[PDB]
Amino acid sequence: DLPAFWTVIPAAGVGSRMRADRPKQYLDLAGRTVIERTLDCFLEHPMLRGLVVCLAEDDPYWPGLDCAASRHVQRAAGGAERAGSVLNGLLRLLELGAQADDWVLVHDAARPNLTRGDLDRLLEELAEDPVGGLLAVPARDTLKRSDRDGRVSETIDRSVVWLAYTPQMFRLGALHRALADALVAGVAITDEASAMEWAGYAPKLVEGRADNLKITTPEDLLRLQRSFP
Amino acid sequence: DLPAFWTVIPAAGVGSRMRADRPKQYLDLAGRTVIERTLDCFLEHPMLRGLVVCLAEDDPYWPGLDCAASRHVQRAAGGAERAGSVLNGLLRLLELGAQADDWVLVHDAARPNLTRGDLDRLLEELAEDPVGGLLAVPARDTLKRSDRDGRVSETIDRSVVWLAYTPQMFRLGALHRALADALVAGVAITDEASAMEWAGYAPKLVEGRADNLKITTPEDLLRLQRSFP
Ligand SMILES: COC(=O)C[C@H]1c2cccnc2C(=O)N1C
Ligand SMILES: COC(=O)C[C@H]1c2cccnc2C(=O)N1C
Repeated sequence: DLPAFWTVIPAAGVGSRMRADRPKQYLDLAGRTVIERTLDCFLEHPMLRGLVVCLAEDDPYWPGLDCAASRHVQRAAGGAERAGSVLNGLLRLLELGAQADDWVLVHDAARPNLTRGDLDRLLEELAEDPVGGLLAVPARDTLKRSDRDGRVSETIDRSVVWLAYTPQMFRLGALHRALADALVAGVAITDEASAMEWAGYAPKLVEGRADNLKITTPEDLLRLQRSFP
Repeated sequence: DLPAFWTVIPAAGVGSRMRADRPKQYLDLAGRTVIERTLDCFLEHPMLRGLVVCLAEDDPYWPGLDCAASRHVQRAAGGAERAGSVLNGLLRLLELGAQADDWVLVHDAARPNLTRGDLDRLLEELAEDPVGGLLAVPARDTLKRSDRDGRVSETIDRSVVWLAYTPQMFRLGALHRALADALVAGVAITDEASAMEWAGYAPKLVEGRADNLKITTPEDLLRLQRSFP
C-alpha cells in the first residue's frame, strides 16, 4: 500500500537562446535527454496522481521532446529562483485537483538514475510521517572543518553527516506555506527540506543509493552512460 | 623554488591470490593500470628525491608492471593497516637517505588524476609551513546532520566543510612520531592529517581540483576514461 503522490520537477532557469553549452537537463544520455530519462523514473508509477515540470516560458529545447506532447506531463511556469518555480508547480497541482494533505515529491531534473527501489522505499517509509522526508546518502569522504585561517579545526564526525539527495517528499499544504513564507522572510532556501527545517520541522532521512547522482558537469554523464538500460 | 620532497604511495592490503574483482589500483585506465598512472603524477617531478610504494610481500599483480622493474620506484612492506604501511614507507625513506626535516607527500594509489598544477600548488603553499597540509575540495552537496532518530537536526554550514584529498604533505620526523604514537594510543587513524591533528597540529588546507578523484568503484573509472592523455 504505497501512498498516492504528485511529482514536481523544477527545470526552469533556461534562457530563450539555444547554446552549444546546453543546459544539463538537455544533454544526451544514451540516445535520450537527461530530463526525459528523469521523467521515466516516475511516469509509469501506479500511484502517481500527476507530474508537473516547471519550465521557462521560452524554453527552446523542451518543445522538441516527446514528453512535451504528452498528456501525462503537465507544465508550470518558472520562477525567479528554484523555490519560486517549485512554488509555481504546487499552484499547478492545485489546479489539477491536488489536495492540501496530498504527498508531493520534488526531484532534480538532472537526476536521471533514480531507481524504482529508492522511489518506493521513500514512499513506504514516509507514508504515515507527520512532515515527510528526503532521500539521502551517508557521507563517505573524510570531512575537515576549516578555521578562519584555512587550517583544520577538526575532523567532522561523518557518522552523522548525510548528503541530501532527491526526491524530497512533503505534504502539499505545509510545503506550500513553508516555501512561501521562507521566500518573503528572505531565507536562503536550498532544497525543499531547508524550507521545512526553517518552518520548524525535522525531515526524516531515508537512505538511498549513492549512484542517484545529479549531472552537474558533462563528466558526470560518463558515470551514467552504462547505466541504461 | 619548489621544495624537494619524498613520496609514499600506500598500496598494500592486496591478497596473495589474483581475483576477477581486482584491487582498484590494478584496474585498466585507458591501457595502463591505475597505479601506474598514479606514479606518473610524481616520477618526472624535478624536485622528487625518491618514491616508495608500500606493497604486500606476495602482491601477485605488481611484478607484472613496468614500474616493478624501475630503479626510480622503491618498495616497502605493507603493514597491518594503512597507517602501519605508511609508517613502513617512512622507514624505507630513512634507509634511502631521507632527513627528519624533509617533506614527505603521502598519496592514494587509486588517485591517478592528480595534475601537475595541484602538486606544484601544494608544494609552493606549504614549503615554509611549520606543520604541512593537504589537498582538499570545498563541499558542494547540501549536508544534513542526523539526530538519533534519523531526522534532520540541522543543515550544516558547508561554507567551512572541506573534503580531504591527497597528497598530504608533512615533515618526515613529525609524521613518523604522530603515526607511531597514534597507533600505540589506539587512535582511529584515517589519513595522515588525522594523525597530525591528534598530535595537536592544524594542517593547512590547500584547495585542489575536484576531479582528483579516488577510484572506489569500477564506475569511478568511467569518469576518468577520457582524462588521458
Ligand atoms: C542556473 O539554473 C538554475 O539554477 C536552475 C534552477 C532555477 C533558477 C531560477 C529559476 N528557476 C530555477 C529552477 O527550476 N531550477 C532548477
Ligand atoms: C582493503 O584494503 C585497504 O584498506 C588498503 C589499505 C591497507 C590495508 C591494510 C594494510 N595496508 C593498507 C594500505 O596500504 N592501504 C592503502
